[PDB]
Amino acid sequence: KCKKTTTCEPLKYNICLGSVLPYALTSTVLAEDSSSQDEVHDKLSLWSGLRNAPRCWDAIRPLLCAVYMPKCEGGKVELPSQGLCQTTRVPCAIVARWPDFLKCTTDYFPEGCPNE
Ligand SMILES: [Zn+2]
Ligand SMILES: [Zn+2]
Ligand SMILES: [Zn+2]
Ligand SMILES: [Zn+2]
Ligand SMILES: [Zn+2]
Repeated sequence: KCKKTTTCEPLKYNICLGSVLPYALTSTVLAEDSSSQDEVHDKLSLWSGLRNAPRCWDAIRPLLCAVYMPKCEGGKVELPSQGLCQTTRVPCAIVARWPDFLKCTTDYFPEGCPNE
């Protein structure tokens, strides 16, 4: 439930929203609005407008990176965790009120995952 089968490809960039990613491979399969790593990069640029809400921005960065530039290894991608979603909901409550995020749905944000 914590991983999804997919084809891994090398990361286009080793930076996500100002963080250095320690892993080398990714997939776009979790980013339902994106059909390539090129599109992912453009969507993340749009998300960066949220930098003007600094408390929400700090919380949401690892969630956006876990969705848009997730770690892929062995033909599997890791999903963003329920715990990460629930924490992000509070500082980003006012902002955006992505219904899956607001509800922290358990198919998209599974419980009991190693990277929580
Ligand atoms: Zn490219
Ligand atoms: Zn921080
Ligand atoms: Zn949990
Ligand atoms: Zn859903
Ligand atoms: Zn729990």
